[PDB]
Amino acid sequence: SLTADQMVSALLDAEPPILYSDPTRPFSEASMMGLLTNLADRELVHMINWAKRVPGFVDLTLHDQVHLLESAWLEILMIGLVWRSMEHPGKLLFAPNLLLDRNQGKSEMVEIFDMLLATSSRFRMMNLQGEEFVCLKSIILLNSGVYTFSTLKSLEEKDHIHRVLDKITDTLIHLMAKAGLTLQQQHQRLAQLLLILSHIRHMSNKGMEHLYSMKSKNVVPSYDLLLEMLDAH
Amino acid sequence: ALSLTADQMVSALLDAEPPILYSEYDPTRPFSMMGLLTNLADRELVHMINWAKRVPGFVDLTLHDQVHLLESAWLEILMIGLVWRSMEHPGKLLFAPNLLLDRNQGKSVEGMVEIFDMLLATSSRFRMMNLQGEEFVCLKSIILLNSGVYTSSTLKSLEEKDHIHRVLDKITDTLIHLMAKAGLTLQQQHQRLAQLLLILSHIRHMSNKGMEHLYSMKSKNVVPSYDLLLEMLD
Ligand SMILES: CC/C(=C(\c1ccc(O)cc1)c1ccc(OCCN(C)C)cc1)c1ccccc1
Ligand SMILES: CC/C(=C(\c1ccc(O)cc1)c1ccc(OCCN(C)C)cc1)c1ccccc1
Repeated sequence: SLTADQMVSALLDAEPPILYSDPTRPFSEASMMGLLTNLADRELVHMINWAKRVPGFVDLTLHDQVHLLESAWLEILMIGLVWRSMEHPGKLLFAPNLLLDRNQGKSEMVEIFDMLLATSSRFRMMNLQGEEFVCLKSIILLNSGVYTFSTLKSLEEKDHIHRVLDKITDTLIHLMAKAGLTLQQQHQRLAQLLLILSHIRHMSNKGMEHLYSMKSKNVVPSYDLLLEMLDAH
Repeated sequence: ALSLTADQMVSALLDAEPPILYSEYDPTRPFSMMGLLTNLADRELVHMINWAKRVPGFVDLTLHDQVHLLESAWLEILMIGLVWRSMEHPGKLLFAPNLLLDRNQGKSVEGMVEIFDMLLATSSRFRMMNLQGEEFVCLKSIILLNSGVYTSSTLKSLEEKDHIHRVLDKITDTLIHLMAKAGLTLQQQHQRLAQLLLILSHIRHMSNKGMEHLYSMKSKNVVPSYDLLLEMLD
């Protein structure tokens, strides 16, 4: 129902803050997973607030909202990381007080590290804009779990998600058209942006693989935990 | 290769299409699932290599970069093919014309039922979208070129990446042309382009789940090595 410009402003308004990591005591590479886990768990609370502010998301059932977040949360964390690392070549800006390069990633993730750095590089080359970024993040939330939900309710939920996804596509095209791009450039850029999302899913899968391999009780946010965070009064 | 028309690009991809293979099993014999699928895939991979070489722009790359792209994309390519020929068979996966299974038949293998349902959902989405053959071959070409392009600073590799992105742009223009030829409005054009490309994210996910299982098997030959792929390409 909203216009493209109304859509962008809504997404920009809903943006989560950049959080910080740790005492200015000596640094050690052993505590790296500790720092990143603490940060992530903290961001995830804010991500829930952001999601409820993505247009169309709260129109879904509580169950489907959880399913979408369950599928997308690490992808969302990762595109956020890649975004704030964009203007810091060769480094990943996990937090403003936690900026690491390749060699420091070797602490058992250097594979994922290199993949994130390459995505940052790609964003840099494409001159990715903030307005485009918030659209892509919204798309990840809506798309990542939409294929893994019969009932009439489900069919209506799926149709709604696809209609919102169509709206974000229109918004992306409008941003490019505002920027002065030709129709050919618009289509080509849209495609370039969406193809990156495949790589972000890949990195998320690799990351989730490690998280499950840790064999710890809450390393992956449970359905029940996500439900409680979403199901607010 | 970067000078073809949209129609020339399409006819090139359609002519390059690999054949549908059959499962190897005695049909007179009683009703091994992983054994059947592994044999099918291995035979399919040989034809996939011939196909890759006829994708415009691919052979312009170094043999090293060709192997890397195929390394990243081969199971994705097998899966989108599986989804495509399963499209007109709701609730079933058509692994081969003599091997059509439903939901409960994937339970024979650990974790397969998860993948099974994800594949069925993709075929359903394809059917809903009324995906066209010409669109399909474009999507499969995109998978080949895009999946490995993010995994360099050497002048040559900068040239290689540049080339891959120019080819991907050409396929994008081709997709748009197909849709414009079918009378879609500009809005419906870019909306459909987005819908199709977003499905490729789910296909990556399914490949990753599948790769996790193949690796979980402690077999030396199950995952095709760089050398094996280089032998086949070169
Ligand atoms: C790439 C960094 C990422 C972490 C991360 C990414 C982005 C960001 O903004 C913050 C952190 C990461 C690490 C741990 C983690 O699991 C903790 C989750 N809770 C839910 C138990 C999540 C992300 C990571 C994921 C898997 C393995 C190693 C590292
Ligand atoms: C989803 C079916 C797929 C098989 C398949 C995919 C596409 C196709 O057209 C036909 C069958 C499959 C299974 C194993 C496999 O690896 C074999 C090892 N070779 C590659 C050395 C490839 C495909 C599969 C992948 C992982 C585990 C179980 C099944």
